[PDB]
Amino acid sequence: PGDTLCIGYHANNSTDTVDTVLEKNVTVTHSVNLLEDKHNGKLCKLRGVAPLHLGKCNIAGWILGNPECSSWSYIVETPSSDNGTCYPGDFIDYEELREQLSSVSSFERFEIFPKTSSWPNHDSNKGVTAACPHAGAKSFYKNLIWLVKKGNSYPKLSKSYINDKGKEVLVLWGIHHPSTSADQQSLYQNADTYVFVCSSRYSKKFKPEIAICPKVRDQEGRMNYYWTLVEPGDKITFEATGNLVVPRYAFAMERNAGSGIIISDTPVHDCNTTCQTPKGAINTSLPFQNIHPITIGKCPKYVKSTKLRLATGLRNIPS
Amino acid sequence: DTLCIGYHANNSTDTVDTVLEKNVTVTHSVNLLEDKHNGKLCKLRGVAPLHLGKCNIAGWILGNPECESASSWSYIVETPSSDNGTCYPGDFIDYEELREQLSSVSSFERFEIFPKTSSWPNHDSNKGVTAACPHAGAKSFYKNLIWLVKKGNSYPKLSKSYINDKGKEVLVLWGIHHPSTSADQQSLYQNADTYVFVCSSRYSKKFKPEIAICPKVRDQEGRMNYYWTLVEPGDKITFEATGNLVVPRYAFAMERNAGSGIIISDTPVHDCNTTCQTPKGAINTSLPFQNIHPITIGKCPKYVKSTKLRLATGLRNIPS
Amino acid sequence: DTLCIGYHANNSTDTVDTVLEKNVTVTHSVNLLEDKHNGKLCKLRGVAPLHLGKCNIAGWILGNPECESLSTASSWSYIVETPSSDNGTCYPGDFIDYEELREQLSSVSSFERFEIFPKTSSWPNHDSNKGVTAACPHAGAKSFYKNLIWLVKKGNSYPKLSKSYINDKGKEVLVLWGIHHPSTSADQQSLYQNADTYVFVCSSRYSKKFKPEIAICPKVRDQEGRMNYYWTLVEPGDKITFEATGNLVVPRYAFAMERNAGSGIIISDTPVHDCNTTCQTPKGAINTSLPFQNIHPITIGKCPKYVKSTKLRLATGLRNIPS
Amino acid sequence: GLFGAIAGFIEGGWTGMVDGWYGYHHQNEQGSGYAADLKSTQNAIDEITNKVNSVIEKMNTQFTAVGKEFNHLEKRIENLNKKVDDGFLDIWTYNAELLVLLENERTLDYHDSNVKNLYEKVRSQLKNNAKEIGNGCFEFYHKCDNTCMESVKNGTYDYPKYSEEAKLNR
Amino acid sequence: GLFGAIAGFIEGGWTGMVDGWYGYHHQNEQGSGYAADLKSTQNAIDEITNKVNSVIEKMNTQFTAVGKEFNHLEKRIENLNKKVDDGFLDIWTYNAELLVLLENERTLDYHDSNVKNLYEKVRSQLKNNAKEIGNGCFEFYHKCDNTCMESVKNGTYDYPKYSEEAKLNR
Amino acid sequence: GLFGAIAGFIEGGWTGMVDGWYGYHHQNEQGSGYAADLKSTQNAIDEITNKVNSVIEKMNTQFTAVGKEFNHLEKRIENLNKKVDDGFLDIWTYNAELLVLLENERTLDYHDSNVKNLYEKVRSQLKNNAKEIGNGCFEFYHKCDNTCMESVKNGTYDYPKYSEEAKLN
Ligand SMILES: *[C@@H]1O[C@H](CO)[C@@H](O[C@@H]2O[C@H](CO)[C@@H](O)[C@H](O)[C@H]2NC(C)=O)[C@H](O)[C@H]1NC(C)=O
Ligand SMILES: *[C@@H]1O[C@H](CO)[C@@H](O[C@@H]2O[C@H](CO)[C@@H](O)[C@H](O)[C@H]2NC(C)=O)[C@H](O)[C@H]1NC(C)=O
Ligand SMILES: *[C@@H]1O[C@H](CO)[C@@H](O)[C@H](O)[C@H]1NC(C)=O
Ligand SMILES: *[C@@H]1O[C@H](CO)[C@@H](O)[C@H](O)[C@H]1NC(C)=O
Ligand SMILES: *[C@@H]1O[C@H](CO)[C@@H](O)[C@H](O)[C@H]1NC(C)=O
Repeated sequence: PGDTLCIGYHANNSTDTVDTVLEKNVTVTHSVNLLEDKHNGKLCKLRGVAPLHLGKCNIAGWILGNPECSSWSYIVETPSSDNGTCYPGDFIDYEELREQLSSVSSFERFEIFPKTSSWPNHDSNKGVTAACPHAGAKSFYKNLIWLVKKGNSYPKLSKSYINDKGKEVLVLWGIHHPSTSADQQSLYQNADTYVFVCSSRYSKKFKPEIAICPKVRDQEGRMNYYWTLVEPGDKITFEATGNLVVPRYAFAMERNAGSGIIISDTPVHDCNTTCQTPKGAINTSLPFQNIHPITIGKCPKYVKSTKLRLATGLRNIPS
Repeated sequence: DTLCIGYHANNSTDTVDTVLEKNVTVTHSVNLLEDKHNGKLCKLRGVAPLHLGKCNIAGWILGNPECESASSWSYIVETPSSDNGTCYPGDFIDYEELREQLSSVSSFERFEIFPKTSSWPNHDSNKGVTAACPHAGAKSFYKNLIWLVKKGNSYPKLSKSYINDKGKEVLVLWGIHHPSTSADQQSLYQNADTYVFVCSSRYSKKFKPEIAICPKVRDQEGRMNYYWTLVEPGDKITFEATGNLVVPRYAFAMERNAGSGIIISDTPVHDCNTTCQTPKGAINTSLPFQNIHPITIGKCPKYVKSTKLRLATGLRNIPS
Repeated sequence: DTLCIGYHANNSTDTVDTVLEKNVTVTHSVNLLEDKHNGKLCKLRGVAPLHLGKCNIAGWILGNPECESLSTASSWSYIVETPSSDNGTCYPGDFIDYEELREQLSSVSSFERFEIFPKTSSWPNHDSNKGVTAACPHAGAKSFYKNLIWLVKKGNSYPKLSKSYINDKGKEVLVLWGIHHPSTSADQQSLYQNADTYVFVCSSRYSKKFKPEIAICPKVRDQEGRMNYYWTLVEPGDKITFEATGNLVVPRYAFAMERNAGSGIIISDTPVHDCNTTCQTPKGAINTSLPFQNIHPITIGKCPKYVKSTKLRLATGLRNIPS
Repeated sequence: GLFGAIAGFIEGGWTGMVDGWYGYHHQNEQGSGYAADLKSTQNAIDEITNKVNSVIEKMNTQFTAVGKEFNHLEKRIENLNKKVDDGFLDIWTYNAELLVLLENERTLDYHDSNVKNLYEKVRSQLKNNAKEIGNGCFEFYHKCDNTCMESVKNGTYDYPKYSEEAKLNR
Repeated sequence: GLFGAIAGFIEGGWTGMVDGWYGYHHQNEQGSGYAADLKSTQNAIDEITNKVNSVIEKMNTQFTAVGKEFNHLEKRIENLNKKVDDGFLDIWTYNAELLVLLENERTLDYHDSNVKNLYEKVRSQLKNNAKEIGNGCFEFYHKCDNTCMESVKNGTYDYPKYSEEAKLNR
Repeated sequence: GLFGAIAGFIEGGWTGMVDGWYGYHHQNEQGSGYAADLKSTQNAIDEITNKVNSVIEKMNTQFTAVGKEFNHLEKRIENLNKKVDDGFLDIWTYNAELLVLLENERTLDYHDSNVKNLYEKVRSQLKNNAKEIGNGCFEFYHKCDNTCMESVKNGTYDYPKYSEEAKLN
């Protein structure tokens, strides 16, 4: 005969389950995932700045003027990118240069040693090779000039540049090591030669290492590539009696603390993100992520978790 | 007529700490801290390690006569008392890197890359021994290299290439000798002002003898520097010298394996299996934490400096 | 007739956050975050730091005329440079493995400077009394590093130089030397006579051959030439030999030392004091039992963990409801 | 389970109560139905919401480019890098996994508590003017219409007003 | 204790009750003795085992060599490697130590909760027909034989059946 | 609150009670006043300080010189070093933050529990000889003086020695 007031709790049609230290697979009325497990499958801008995509080339091929190849948040290379160095040899401190170029604001290519007036006593046209072909013709890097003797003589060259860009200047050059004596004389005349490069910080002398190495792109000789960063007010000096692949174009740039290089075939797109992955971008709301351990930007922490469901509601008991 | 509610108590002396109170005697508990090991060096992934006995990695890979010695190993073991390495004093270039890269191989084959009998018809390949690398007390040398000297007062320019027809990386080691005096240089190589050039499709370096009298080490005032490189499948490596070259004789085709380690311990190796190895012994545990050793190899529990990590399962024991 | 069961309340305005609620007032509470420091550089584990004043490590170790050369304690727990330390390698060049040296000198339990090659008796066939430069001025005069000697030709010849040092000290000896690279061939001859030269330095573990690299480089401190600096550690009982036909800036003073583990280098204007600490920061020492700190990420010693937190209010009392 | 209410003495939940987490079902002369207690529900919402945003917003992430490039003579530092990434990996996986197990257990206990307190808060008002028939239900000893019911639901219940009558039907 | 029972208003344990963690001590005619409530005990065993398994199984670590070798000109990177190893050590040590301190307290609150719940499950059934004589005991106001006790433990205590007798003995 | 006492059935705290965290307020014919329950206030103080000490003393760190110097051609390992310091920064900042949040919750819940347990303790004594008039207050169904008012506080109260007086009221 009694009137009744019952106290109770909400139940619904939810099938969400969570795990607790005490029990597994507990169905709950409401929950949320702490684990971000979805990405937009795109390479987007970071901090609203687009990445630098290198097309089919790598950084060497791009930074040297390989015939076949303003600011950015990171760099993208495709896994099947072509060789950068066409003429075989060593790119000294290559990983470091890549790292230091990974992210920059302000970046300007300029002709540091103008081709027309910088080398009156040397030939700046004949320096082409079958190693660096372009449209059926022997060619060479655009950013360097392979100087050779003009009419049977190669005089001592001495050339200096003063950095008047209010920022670092990247300068790259090559050192040529002919395969044999004849090639040495054919190119530079002098037989026994040296190259010297020095700034207020950098200083190195080079001498050709004449030898017949395994043929790579029809070259038994070798070309080694070098770079340095000239501080704003500083001067850099080149001196040579042969074998010097001089700078033509250099790069004034402002380096940012640093990001990285993403090597992926994932398409680049006009989107924004705070966290980039090689597989695609992820919107950083959640604290954890299982897309990819290799990320760039302000990212969730990578975990090997498949599910991180956080209970917000109570145990669901419809019965 | 009475009915009471109560909880169990027993003869338990186990204790655990809680955030609110220390030394709480509980009825039942469990340890989360692995502190036991088997004092053995065991197998990883079912694969036994490479024990080098009294020799180090340098003396083993170079063929030091004192190390006469599988084709696979999960890691390398060096006894703390392993002197036997570079018997002829010198600099072993990128030695640490080589050690690391040899820590685990899934396949390993020693082959004669430059057959001794047919490779050097214009040079002497028999007088290349020293008291610094003795075999049974007699002047000897690394078994895997050959110290070439002039023949009949003449050292012709030598040029020899190898093409990697193996289906894997080939480890190639060689040396560059530096006589202490111009008299020795000429006595060994004749030419006085020589050079050595080594280059593959990746590698390239020129060597020039550096002649000076340096402090005696194992009675030698001169020095011999050792070099190595991995030749990729299909690649070629070329040696060219007018003297001072210690040519390769045996090289190693190999399949490098992820990345393992080198344990330097006196701990005996046995016929046991493990997933986590310590220099002091193997850890066979399902527990999440461990205090045996920080330097482990494999799938191991985390290292903590805890002495006790006791988890309460039962309740506070109050027999009364 | 009543009896009541109640709980404390007070004037306290302290506030803490819980996972469930923000700014909850509580009766009592403590901070788990150390946010204070003493604004001093202190002795670490009871040993004073080495403070280099207006010199950096390079200038001190080489004996730049502006630096104070031992003097220098026989031991220190870490090294302090000021952000204004100007005097280092007064003669322009490269300091090979510089960072390694700085790290390895950061903490020493024993350190002694000694004249490895007496200036007077060591070089009878060369001139050891002209090696000074305007790049390294002193009391308003040409000078040079105190721990090196810039050997020059005697009269008009530079004979083959060969000198060794055996380590009779009971411990490691740090030896430093230079290689001079003149700007021109004429300067080369004017200094060392011989136009083509070499330098050799070897011990039982170290070995390197140097060749002069003559070129006109950008003028730094009026020098178009360069001087590279090298060092190595000669273990007890071993010998180090120098051989040269020119271009060798010979050691004059070396250092017997016993290096400790770890430690680092602080670059700061923060005053050194006669205080003791277990945790040192570039801006001040930390004295606390708290497990967390937000003073500075770069610390030396047995320190609290660095965090970005601004506060870590830990409740001890109860929810404060004065009503 | 920690507070005995949810899946305890109140065995099951109500699909019929669709406007809140905790509430009542009344049954009187004027009719019956479900009604979620808005106070305790909104408070639980504000707090569980604060809980979620806490586990999320306290994750200050530094700007980082995880990837590094090493050449063939840098396997050692490459492996060091690996150890760093793998070390952070194991640390975050383990903590995230436990954080969720542990917080999920606290969350359920928290709701359990909220129900327990709601039951016993109603029980302190009614006292002996109703009987605890179980399953979280109260069978009144007096007659409790709508205005009476709502007075119980929202704190302002008048006990003395029904003391006379409650005593009778016992 | 957080729930008041264990080492609280129930001051000691029962060695007699060897058959479980929580139970009852009944006394009427016919006999008496200890008996564990296997239901709340098995649940407790299951859940605590899942707790221990949770702390253990959630580790599952990466394969790593840890050991690195550096030469006399690689002191900076050797010291970085050391900072990594020590960093992980301070993290795992502190985390392990706290996990055990925190969870141990939780486990105790849990046993305490299970008891408090048992006690209240009995209290709500009896009500008038018995006296709450403290220390966790209830003195009946009516003869309560085996099947009566078993009834209270089983939650099907028939209050009306003994209502009449109970009132009189009061 | 988790136990429904603090800010629950006992709405507020007592500024007037200063000698303890929890306690009593009596009001009999003789007089009134506040009096903190010592044994329980002390235990809570023993256990909280232990909680604070434990959080502090379990942090036993290694001697470490965090700083590192890398030249202009060691940018990669410099950044690796940055990743280590940053990773430790994120792990410890998050852990410290949540530790405080979660333990503050538990501490407040702790006190709430102590209050409730004390209340249920005296309720376990005044059984039939008193009425729970609400707000954590008991109104004695008999008349209690100071000597009696201290038997309740000490756990030695005597029910049978009042059961006769109470039965009539
Ligand atoms: C130029 O690029 C080619 C690929 O386009 C490179 O070929 C690879 O060589 C590396 C070893 O150096 C192997 O790991 C790859 O498997 C090769 N790719 C294939 C499938 O052929 C080549 O190394 C590059 N050449 C130069 C001059 O650097
Ligand atoms: C030490 O550093 C000081 C500057 O702090 C140098 O002093 C300057 O020297 C130049 C060159 O002779 C003079 O023109 C300036 O007048 C000096 N400036 C000051 C502030 O006095 C000094 O050269 C350095 N000494 C060495 C050897 O490194
Ligand atoms: C990209 O996002 C950033 C902020 O994340 C913003 O500054 C910028 O304007 C955005 N650009 C576009 C195209 O939305
Ligand atoms: C640390 O603090 C205590 C006071 O808490 C003080 O006595 C002591 O001198 C301090 N130690 C140092 C070396 O600053
Ligand atoms: C125990 O309770 C169940 C219903 O939950 C009932 O079917 C069974 O008969 C009861 N046992 C006893 C002892 O009455």
